[PDB]
Amino acid sequence: AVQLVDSGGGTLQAGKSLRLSCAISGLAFDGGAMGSEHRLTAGAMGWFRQAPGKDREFVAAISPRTDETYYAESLEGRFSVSRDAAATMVFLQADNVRLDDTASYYCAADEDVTPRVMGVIPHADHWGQGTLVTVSS
Amino acid sequence: AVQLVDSGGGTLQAGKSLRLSCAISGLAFDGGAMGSEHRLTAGAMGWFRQAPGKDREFVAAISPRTDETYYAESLEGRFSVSRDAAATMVFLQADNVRLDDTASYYCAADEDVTPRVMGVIPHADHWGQGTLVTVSS
Amino acid sequence: MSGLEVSFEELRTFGGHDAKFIDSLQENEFRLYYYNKFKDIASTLNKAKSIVGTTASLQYMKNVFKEKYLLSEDTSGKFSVDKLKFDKLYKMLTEIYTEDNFVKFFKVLNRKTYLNFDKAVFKINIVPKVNYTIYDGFNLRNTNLAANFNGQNTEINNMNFTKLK
Amino acid sequence: MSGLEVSFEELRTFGGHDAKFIDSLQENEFRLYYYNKFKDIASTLNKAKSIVGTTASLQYMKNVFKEKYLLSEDTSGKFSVDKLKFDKLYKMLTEIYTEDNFVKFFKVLNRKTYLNFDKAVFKINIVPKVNYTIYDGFNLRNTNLAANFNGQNTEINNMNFTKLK
Amino acid sequence: QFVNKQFNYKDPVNGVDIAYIKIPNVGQMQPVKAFKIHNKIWVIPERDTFTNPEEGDLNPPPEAKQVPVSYYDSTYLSTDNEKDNYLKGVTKLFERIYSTDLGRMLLTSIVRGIPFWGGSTIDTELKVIDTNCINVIQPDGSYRSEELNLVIIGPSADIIQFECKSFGHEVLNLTRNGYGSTQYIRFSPDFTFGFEESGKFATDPAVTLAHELIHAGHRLYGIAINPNRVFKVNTNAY
Amino acid sequence: QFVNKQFNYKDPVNGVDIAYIKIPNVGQMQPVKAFKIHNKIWVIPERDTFTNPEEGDLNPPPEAKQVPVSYYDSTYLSTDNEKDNYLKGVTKLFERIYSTDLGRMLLTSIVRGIPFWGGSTIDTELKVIDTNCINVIQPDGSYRSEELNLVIIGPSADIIQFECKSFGHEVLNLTRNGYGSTQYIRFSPDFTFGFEESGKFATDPAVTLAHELIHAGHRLYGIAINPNRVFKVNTNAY
Ligand SMILES: [Zn+2]
Ligand SMILES: [Zn+2]
Repeated sequence: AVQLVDSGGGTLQAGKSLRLSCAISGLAFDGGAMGSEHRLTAGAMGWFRQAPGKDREFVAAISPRTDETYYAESLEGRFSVSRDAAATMVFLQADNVRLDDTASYYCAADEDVTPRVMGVIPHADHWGQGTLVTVSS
Repeated sequence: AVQLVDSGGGTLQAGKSLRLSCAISGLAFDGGAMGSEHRLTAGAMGWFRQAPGKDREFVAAISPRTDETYYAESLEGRFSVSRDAAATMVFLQADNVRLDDTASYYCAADEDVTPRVMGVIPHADHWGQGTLVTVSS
Repeated sequence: MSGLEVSFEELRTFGGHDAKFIDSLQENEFRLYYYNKFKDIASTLNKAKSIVGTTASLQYMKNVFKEKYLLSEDTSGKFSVDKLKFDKLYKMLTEIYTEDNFVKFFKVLNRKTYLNFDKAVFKINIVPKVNYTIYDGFNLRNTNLAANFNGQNTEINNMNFTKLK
Repeated sequence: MSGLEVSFEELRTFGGHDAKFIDSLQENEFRLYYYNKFKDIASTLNKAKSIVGTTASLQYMKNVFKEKYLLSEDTSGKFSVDKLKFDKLYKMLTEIYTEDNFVKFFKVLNRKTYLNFDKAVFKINIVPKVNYTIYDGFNLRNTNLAANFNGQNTEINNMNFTKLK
Repeated sequence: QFVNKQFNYKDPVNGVDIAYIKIPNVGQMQPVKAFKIHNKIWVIPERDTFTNPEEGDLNPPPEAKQVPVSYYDSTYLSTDNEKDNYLKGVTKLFERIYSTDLGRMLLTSIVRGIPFWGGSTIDTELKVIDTNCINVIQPDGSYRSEELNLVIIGPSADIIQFECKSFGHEVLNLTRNGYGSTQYIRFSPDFTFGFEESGKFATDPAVTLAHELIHAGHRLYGIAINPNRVFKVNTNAY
Repeated sequence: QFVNKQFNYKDPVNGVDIAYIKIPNVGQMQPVKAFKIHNKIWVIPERDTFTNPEEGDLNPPPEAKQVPVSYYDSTYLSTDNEKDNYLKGVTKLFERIYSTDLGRMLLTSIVRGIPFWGGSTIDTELKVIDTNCINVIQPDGSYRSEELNLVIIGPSADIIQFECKSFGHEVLNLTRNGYGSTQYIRFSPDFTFGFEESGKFATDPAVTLAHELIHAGHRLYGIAINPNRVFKVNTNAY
């Protein structure tokens, strides 16, 4: 039973630092369908967000067994994806939260698709419940 | 027997002044097909040129019975159309001839189509034989 | 076999590159055809002797159509169709009056083919001179809307473009 | 009635907006269909007892296709098609591998539909690294060709684009 | 200036340029206020629920409209206030098209192309064709049948379906045999279509009205082509 | 790097990755030097005058080709020197596609989708299908029939017609029944098509090769759709 549980939601003032976490469970990240032969060349855990009244847009993702990451050109200098070596948790951090960010954040995970492919298509087999983030004055 | 006879052809050095003339004949310019009721709202005498290896492009035209003129945005500050009150001759003048101009020039005339329409479409029922213009060093 | 299915009328009405799809052959057929139809009208006039309706006299009504069709009239008062005058009028109505040419004259951004499958449809209100003018359309001169057809831009001029569903 | 006539295969192969033309209904029909075809292959394997050709053993060849079709194998060694593994592979081959997506990955300018009626055809030569590279295509980095896809521009990079007739 | 007067929907009728009218080819129908913005050209600020017997229902068809888009709303163009806005809008667009050499020319050609008088059963007699006239009611209850070339009318059920209609004759095809005929254009200056560019833009409504006026020109001169005369163009395949 | 060796057309054969070959489904045909740039993938730097019996004529058809464009030239791809250039060009494009995550994946899927072994008349027996093999000649005159998934070959008469061919079976439809089959792609890295923008551009040849590789993927997995399964989309008319 695959499961994704986002968290870190709430609200903050412009400039405050937010940390988001997502507990994945039910994914072996053992090279997806292809097989163990692909343990290292496959899989992705990342983040997406939806601005109230806007499209679901990709933010960033990291590799489940490697250090590969990928960010939406628009955000390499305002966000940072991380992962726990265990490969059962994903973290999206950001400091100096702008109001441009205010929106709902969702974590995704795909057994066999690189973090880059996950971001460009975009694509992901599993989505998180969604956690709302909203900045103020 | 409508006839158009361009002239003023030859060659010049960059900067020299060129004068082109075209003797029209056989056109009553009396408001074309619509009739005399249109004597003043119709007709056009102008110039076109073709750069060796390039498309036939419009330059400028004047009204056969009025002072209306129209120039290709690209050339109001490098050319000047004129007409003899008789309405039987058209003149294209230009000073400081660039090499950008080197090409074949043709005069056109349409009984019922404003000089502007003649330039934008572009369109003209009668064409001149064509006179070659070429600048040097 | 993939491709598009286009209509002659629609293609002609739009002009532009679209019109080149029509081959030189279908063009002459259409011209000659309508040429003959006009001759038929000229023939119907030459034969008219009376007139119903009470409008005016056969003299007036005949002059009206002599003008509409650019008909040539001789000594006997018999009308005939002039090939050249016909070509010009045909040309005028089918090659000159085109959507594309009108676009060159309004200096606006527009589609490049009569075909469109977009679902974007907006509500507007051109009446107020602040939104749309006879000379600038939406792209108001000496304004930010001025260049880049920003006035026709749904995003930049979102005020004059309520989107529907 | 005007419009376009498009093919399923071609539309699927290109992806992008084109793919939305296919309605949700024709999509499921195509999926289930190919789903069943795979089950048929799984059934043909479960039944195989011998093998001709001299290639290898029924053991090897069976594993090869177990891999090709992402088949699930049980205790009895009987293969079966996994719905989820099927959807992913179908999805992968028909929604992910598309011309449009490949364009997002090469960062190049390209048509927005598989349909094209242009007559512009050029001769080129990508071999020389001065003209075309594995990573930049025609748009060489740290060059004028760099941005605005000037490298793909027929006018600006006329050297790498001899036009034909 | 193409349209002299400046009409205001609420203006009282005079049976000359502002009046209620009836269309002969509609049979039983309530009169509808119209405006003569120019010679041979009228404007009816109403939803076209009469040119076609099968209209009147400002509602969505049984199942679905076989097109990318379609908008419906039966309260559109129902308040005198809206109607006045419609009239002002069509007026401006006309002025806009007129404001160009090409538009002046086209408009001249339209006003000049009166539908031919071949409505008689006998060859040596000219007669008007009923489809090319409208009945203009006078302040006293009379009505004078008038010859016109073009009528701009509001859209039918599908608010965004623009079109150049025309009452066909019994036998002959007026828009294709040289005769020509009164053209009716379903149109709305209150809506427009968008399109994509490098960029989400909107079509200038005058260009749409131009398109329709262009069709009308063809039709008034009976040189239109059967709308069903389509052909095919193949792609370069790969 | 997708293609290890670096082939040079003039390199001497070895019957392993550089060799003359014959295609079973061609019958009588002169062997043609080929190159194995990767597992299951070969390249034949020749004009495809054999996949289809009706080819071989590098000349223009009787009347006209029912398409916007078409280029012809029978001396194209005839000099060993040109052939070497062709080989280098296809090689680079492959590397180009490989250079992306999406391209690596697709290429994995292709090399992984061997055509199914349902060539037997009896159900409990696996057998290769002749259309999915090629005969590789050995330096001594032998020949070993080899299984492959993809072959890139030069264009036929019409130099600019790119396509993903395939030898069909007798009864069943391999590209549509799940089985899949050796795909042949007529293609040329020496030409490209232009298109308009705000601006005269040219399509990047790798994107074209991608398109074809994509078709091939569908076909190798027998999930392709009959190319004749088209439908229609109406415009918004006006
Ligand atoms: Zn294709
Ligand atoms: Zn139309």
